Amino acid sequence: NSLTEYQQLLSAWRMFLIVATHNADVMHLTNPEVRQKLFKDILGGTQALLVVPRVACMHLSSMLCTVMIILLRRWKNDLPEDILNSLTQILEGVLQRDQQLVEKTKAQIFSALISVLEMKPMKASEIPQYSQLLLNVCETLQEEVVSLVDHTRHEVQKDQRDGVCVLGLHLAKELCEADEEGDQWQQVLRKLPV
Amino acid sequence: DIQGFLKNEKDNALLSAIEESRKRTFVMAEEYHRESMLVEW
Amino acid sequence: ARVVAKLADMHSPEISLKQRLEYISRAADGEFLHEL
Amino acid sequence: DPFRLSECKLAIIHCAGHSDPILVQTLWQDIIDKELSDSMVDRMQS
Repeated sequence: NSLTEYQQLLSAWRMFLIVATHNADVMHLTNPEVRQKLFKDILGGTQALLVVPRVACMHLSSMLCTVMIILLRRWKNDLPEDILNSLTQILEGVLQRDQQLVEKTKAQIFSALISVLEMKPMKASEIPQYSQLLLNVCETLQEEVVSLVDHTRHEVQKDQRDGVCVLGLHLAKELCEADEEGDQWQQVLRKLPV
Repeated sequence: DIQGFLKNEKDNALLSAIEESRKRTFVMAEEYHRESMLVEW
Repeated sequence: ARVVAKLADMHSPEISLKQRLEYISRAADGEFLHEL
Repeated sequence: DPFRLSECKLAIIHCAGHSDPILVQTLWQDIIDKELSDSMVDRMQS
């Protein structure tokens, strides 16, 4: 019953932090400690909100996602394992979701994970559930790719499908670049006629 | 929509990173082949 | 293909599971394949 | 569920893409114990 109130207040905190990061000096938003606190809090908030199985949580997490994306882009130089595990569980929930509403969330979580890996070059051994991570990446890639295939074939919404496609492509490219031996990649390609 | 800006930025960042790594590998291939040609030559 | 798919799909005591599977084997396209 | 077909529920949730860790634990454990029952060495073989 307090829904609309918390929603508007979150819109307020959002717009506030946005106008802040755009002019951090005027806001005195130079503190990288505060920058990291904000980033982590907004991330975890998107997480907990996107964890509830049973429409409001969707829109809320989507706003939080747009925010976290712009924020990470601006504060990258101020911006990991626990973040990896968290974005993993988050993408997991985003997978157990109905597709027609989870697309933007998948794209966001993907760019987030990409930033998490680009933040520090890591080998597959330091990536928790790296097997499961690549597994899910492959599942999503397969599904969305077949989808975009059918969509392009029926064309005998143009740019977004290709955008997500190229996105997952570069994602898997980096994931494989993390696995030089391909043994896990081998088990994967053996499991999937990608 | 700062979000879309952020995302396109990260995507183009990945694309440039890969293109640069690719060109670097290609130059490494060319130069290594060159030293090889020099030795066998 | 559509017809045999419909027969496979018809809820009826006469179309047993085996004939359902056979009618399936005898059965915008990509989503149709994923559905099947 | 009513006939407690643990293997069947495992296959079903697999087709549903639902992930529940402890539930999966229970499904595998139920398969193991129920089989060990249905052949009352023969138990471990079941």
